[PDB]
Amino acid sequence: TQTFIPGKDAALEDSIARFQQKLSDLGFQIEEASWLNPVPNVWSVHIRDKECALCFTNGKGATKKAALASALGEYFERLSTNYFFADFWLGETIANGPFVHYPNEKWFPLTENDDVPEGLLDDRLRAFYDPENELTGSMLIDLQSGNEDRGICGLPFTRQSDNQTVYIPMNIIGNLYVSNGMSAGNTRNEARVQGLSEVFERYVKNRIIAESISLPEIPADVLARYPAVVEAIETLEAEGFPIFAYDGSLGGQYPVICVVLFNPANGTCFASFGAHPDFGVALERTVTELLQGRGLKDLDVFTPPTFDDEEVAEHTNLETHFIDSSGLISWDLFKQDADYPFVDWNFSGTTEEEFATLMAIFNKEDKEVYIADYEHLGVYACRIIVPGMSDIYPAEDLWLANNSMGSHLRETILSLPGSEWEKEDYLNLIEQLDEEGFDDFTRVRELLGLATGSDNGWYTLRIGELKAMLALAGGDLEQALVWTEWTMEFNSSVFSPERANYYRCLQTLLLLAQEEDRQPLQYLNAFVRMYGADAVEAASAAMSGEAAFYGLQPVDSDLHAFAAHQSLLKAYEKLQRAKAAFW
Amino acid sequence: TQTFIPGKDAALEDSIARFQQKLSDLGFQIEEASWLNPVPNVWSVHIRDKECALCFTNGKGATKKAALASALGEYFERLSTNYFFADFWLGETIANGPFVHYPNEKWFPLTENDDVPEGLLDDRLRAFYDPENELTGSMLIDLQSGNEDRGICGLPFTRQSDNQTVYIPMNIIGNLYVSNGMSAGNTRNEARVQGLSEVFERYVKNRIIAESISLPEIPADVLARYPAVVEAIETLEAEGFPIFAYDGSLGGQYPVICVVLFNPANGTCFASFGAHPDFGVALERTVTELLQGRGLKDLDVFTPPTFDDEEVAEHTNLETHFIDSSGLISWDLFKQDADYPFVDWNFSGTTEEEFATLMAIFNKEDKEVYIADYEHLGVYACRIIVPGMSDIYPAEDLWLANNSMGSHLRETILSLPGSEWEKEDYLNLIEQLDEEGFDDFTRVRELLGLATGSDNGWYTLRIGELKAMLALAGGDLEQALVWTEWTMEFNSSVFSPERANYYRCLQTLLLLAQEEDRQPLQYLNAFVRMYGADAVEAASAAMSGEAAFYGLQPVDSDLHAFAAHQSLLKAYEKLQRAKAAF
Ligand SMILES: Nc1ncnc2c1ncn2[C@@H]1O[C@H](COP(=O)(O)O)[C@@H](O)[C@H]1O
Ligand SMILES: Nc1ncnc2c1ncn2[C@@H]1O[C@H](COP(=O)(O)O)[C@@H](O)[C@H]1O
Ligand SMILES: [Mg+2]
Ligand SMILES: [Mg+2]
Ligand SMILES: [Mg+2]
Ligand SMILES: [Mg+2]
Ligand SMILES: [Mg+2]
Ligand SMILES: [Mg+2]
Repeated sequence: TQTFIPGKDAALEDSIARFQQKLSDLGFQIEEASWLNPVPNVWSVHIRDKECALCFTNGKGATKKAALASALGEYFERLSTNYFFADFWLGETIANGPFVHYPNEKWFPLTENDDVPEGLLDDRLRAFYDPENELTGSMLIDLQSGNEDRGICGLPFTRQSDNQTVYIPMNIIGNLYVSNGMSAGNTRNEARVQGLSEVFERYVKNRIIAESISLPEIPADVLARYPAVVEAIETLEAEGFPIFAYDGSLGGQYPVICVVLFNPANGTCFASFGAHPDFGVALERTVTELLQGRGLKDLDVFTPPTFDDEEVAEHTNLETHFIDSSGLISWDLFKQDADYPFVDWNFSGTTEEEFATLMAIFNKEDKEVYIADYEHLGVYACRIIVPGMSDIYPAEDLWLANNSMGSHLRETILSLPGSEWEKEDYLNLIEQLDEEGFDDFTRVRELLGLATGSDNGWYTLRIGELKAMLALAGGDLEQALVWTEWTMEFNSSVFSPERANYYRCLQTLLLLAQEEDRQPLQYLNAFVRMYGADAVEAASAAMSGEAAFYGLQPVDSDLHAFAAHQSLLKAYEKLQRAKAAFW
Repeated sequence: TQTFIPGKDAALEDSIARFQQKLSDLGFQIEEASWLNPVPNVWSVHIRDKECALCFTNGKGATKKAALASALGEYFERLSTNYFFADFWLGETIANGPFVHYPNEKWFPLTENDDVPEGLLDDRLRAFYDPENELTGSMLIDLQSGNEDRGICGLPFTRQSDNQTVYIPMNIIGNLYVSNGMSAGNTRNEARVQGLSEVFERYVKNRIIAESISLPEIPADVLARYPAVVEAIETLEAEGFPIFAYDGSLGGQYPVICVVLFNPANGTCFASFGAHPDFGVALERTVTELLQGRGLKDLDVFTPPTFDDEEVAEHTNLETHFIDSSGLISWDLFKQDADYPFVDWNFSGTTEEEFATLMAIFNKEDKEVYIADYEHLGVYACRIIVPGMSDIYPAEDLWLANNSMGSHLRETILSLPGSEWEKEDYLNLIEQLDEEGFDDFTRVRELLGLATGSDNGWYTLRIGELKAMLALAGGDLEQALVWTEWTMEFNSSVFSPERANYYRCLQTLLLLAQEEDRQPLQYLNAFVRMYGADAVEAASAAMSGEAAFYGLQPVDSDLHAFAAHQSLLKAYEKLQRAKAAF
């Protein structure tokens, strides 16, 4: 059986078999973990690496096959772009090895005035990321390596207008574009059309949301051309979820559809977006995205619409929409009168024509397009950057919210368990954290790029809690109390029972230490009965300054102490081998 | 079969059969709803009136029979004292009828200077409740009648020192003593001993908690005398709950035990208290109270101990402990060194001797004891007041937290649905509520004494929400918005889905009304698809001022609009008949 769906350059069954066989060849054991089919003609599936819990993707589509091909395609997309590893430091060995990201990557050493080395970027890119000329080189060290001595790692992208290779720092790519504009496919142009369409989806989505645009409805006689989608919608409506199907082309300019679901049970809406040169493919994607990974009982996590236009335009609201679509939407979307008339648009053709048709729209926007091609995993994948259209985070984040900002503290923080510094050093580090302006809520593991696993204290450790630990090690019991209370107020819910119990104990002991007229020995039996001897022992050891870093095991520079991180590195090595062999 | 337990003047099976037969004779159909036996020698049971959801009690004891006799006894205690009705207005007919509470009640009309009429209370009681002489008569109108014209309803109690009848206003009783010191029993003295012991329990409990007293442990060789209790405690400890068994006699003065449970899973404690002249009976009650209505998975609702002395002593903390025992306990309770030595105390004997022994302790405290006797339901019951010992709430509450404080607004508020006042009258009522200083969080149904039932908007209506409704009826859409947001912030969780939906709709419309550059008709179709046509219609009708009191049905003066309240009155009429006949 061979099923050819609109817009794909191969049959579903062929894609599936091919992708499955290649994953296996590369040494990946991928399992399908759960399947959903919540309404007619809407499927989703979750797939994951049996040997690495951090690596998974999700599929979506109008049939079970289409969803599986989608999951597997996304798997190749994320593998090819190293995206599963993007939020992690990959250790000292990988950092100093032949190549960190790709064999054709280029390292640009830091300059003495700490300017951005000349061979990176190009003029338009410099003007777009750094209109102030305030970028330094040392801010652009990639999270994965953390290797300041080796310098700024740049990845090669082909500038489409003149076919020139341009090196864009991993740091800029990782922070500003994340997973937007990546793609994999049966062919080069199928993949590229999907990636370019994704750029349109998110860019136009952001305009629609941020500008509180009222969109025009897709007339019923147009929807009737796509009965599989009409069935899905009718079912949703029968199940108590009103659906609004909108043309998001903004007057026929962009190949974008918007579909909005209401949940009357809680007064909320959920706006989904999709793009493709073919109107029906775009419409379908939008609906299948809506329900991805959601049954009809999982539609309860969204937000009511609002009249507050400023809050809807806030870039953080657009970021939230990217992360989980639970951002704010203006009531103006659902106005009777649309700000653009409906257009029954069509940009469809062969995958070759579609690529040229979409590039013509970027050319007309006067927006340069940069494409990196990847074929080292035996499937075509790409990553497309369009500065000023495909960005997910604003360029100011390179200064304000850079994911490699805490690299320079990694070695120090990982050395704390078993450290034997002078008290003042521990207290000084508290001040350094404050002066460097880290949010107390930041997860240390995210700040340092650690796949800690779930069964130790690093998993849940936030800056605030670290400050508690440093206060204890440093002998400042008043600061210890402040940050121990903070810790419990904002984390007790996610601690294991053992760790929560330790913290109740420790807090009780710290409160007692502030009771000048009370004798600790009078309470000891009661403390032992409430908290257990072990916790009373550990907590007292923390208060003496002897073992303040409770539940934090020592961590080496290749993260051997974290089984989860080891599983991540083993997954990476599979990719490293593939890269070495392809280049 | 006949089972006699320590301290009771009749066999469990005799009490059970007797109490069951009498309830049936009086017209009450009582069912046993749920039974628990969470550890050995600890039982509890919940019983309720099949025809009135608001009437139920709970039993506890060391055996199933003992727990059933306890439930039924408590049933007679609460029926005899009218306590099931204590938080409700009983309507116009009852208010104006031959008698509201008892045939031997006395009504004292209000005076011209609004002093407290002379025949009420006695000199000591006046000095205790009103040391500054600031009590007025009009503040002592009983919640049940609300009948200011008829005056202050006083109930007769017998002062024990000289056997004189003294009339204590229902209002003072209801606000300050609640259910503390009531009792029923197989005999007059068995009941009275239980009631006096309860006064000791709660008075000593409050001292122990409020003063952060470290109590002494009951030595193991004493506990061994009561193996049924020891088995219960060992089981609890094996199940992961450390138990502290303390002597709470404060140096042998009072017949009180304290038992504390720790829940290490939570870091919390739960202190229980119990009293009786027999040390073993007191100990057992304390443990059986601990687990009443709780399985081993229901020990998760308590609070950690604290070092904050002031917060523990706060009277609101002691009130909380009375209401659900979830108040704060000082860590000092669990200190190694006790503030009193253990005393292996014993005040036991016959119920007659026990009554005299306990009265001797009150005589020594120089605390007068007042006792009302009730036998109109065919079972002896009593209610005992010991001013300065049995009080649950402080006398200042007669001024600051009086449960009849909102009676004068009842007629007005109940008339609001379907009312057709001028806008300004609605807004004026908002100001009146503010100026009278009612908390926005107060439930209107509690303020007015309404058994609303759970299926209408009166059930969940708080002052803040009433202000939203008045703002709408009065045409003030800015105030309407403020209080509509307050309403959802603090009540949406307990609204029915239909009511919550109505409030999301209304709030959306009130926000839209503040948007000067937006046209409402542009959003209508979206509003109908989100909220339904009915809610859009009801919310707009509220915003026009035409039907602002959404989900509040009109209420007549006999509360016919509330089925639940009708079921309450029918239960009360069964008691009225019994009273008249006795
Ligand atoms: N039938 C297919 N054959 C090959 N690749 C696919 C197919 N469907 C989706 N993909 C790729 O899988 C990823 C996720 O697909 P989607 O879930 O449709 O956004 C993207 O890289 C797609 O371009
Ligand atoms: N056999 C009995 N057992 C327990 N309580 C009884 C009995 N006969 C009457 N009572 C009364 O039952 C009510 C509640 O009992 P308790 O649950 O022990 O506090 C109190 O008013 C007791 O005085
Ligand atoms: Mg996807
Ligand atoms: Mg994608
Ligand atoms: Mg519209
Ligand atoms: Mg009870
Ligand atoms: Mg009682
Ligand atoms: Mg003690």
